[PDB]
Amino acid sequence: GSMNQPQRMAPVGTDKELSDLLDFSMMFPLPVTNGKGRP
Amino acid sequence: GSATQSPGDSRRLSIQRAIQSLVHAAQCRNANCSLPSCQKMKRVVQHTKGCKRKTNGGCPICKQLIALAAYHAKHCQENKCPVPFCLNIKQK
Repeated sequence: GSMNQPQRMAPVGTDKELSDLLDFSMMFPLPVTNGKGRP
Repeated sequence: GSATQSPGDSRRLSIQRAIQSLVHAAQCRNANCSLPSCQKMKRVVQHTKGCKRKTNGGCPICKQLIALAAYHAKHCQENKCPVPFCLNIKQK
């Protein structure tokens, strides 16, 4: 187990963009930008 | 002994660090950095400079970046500001 490791950047275009978006989404909190019907 | 700060304060430092990375990478085109934050941030910053798709709607990545820069532009009237979004929000 724990063999596979995530690659540094990708030329795919969109998959690498949502991966970028992920790094940023965890980098900052920001407002939820929703009403949020959750406890 | 908590060192957790007020919820508004703690989220303010972390959100400012995100902006400071956007500011860093906007000025930073050098290869002298090898840290992960700079690599992904320069990727997206040089991208946003060559991305008409962001105003064309079909790019959520730049939607994140303009969200930092918008909140930041409300307080920052800097005309010499590194962030291209920040100007294009408070000028237009």
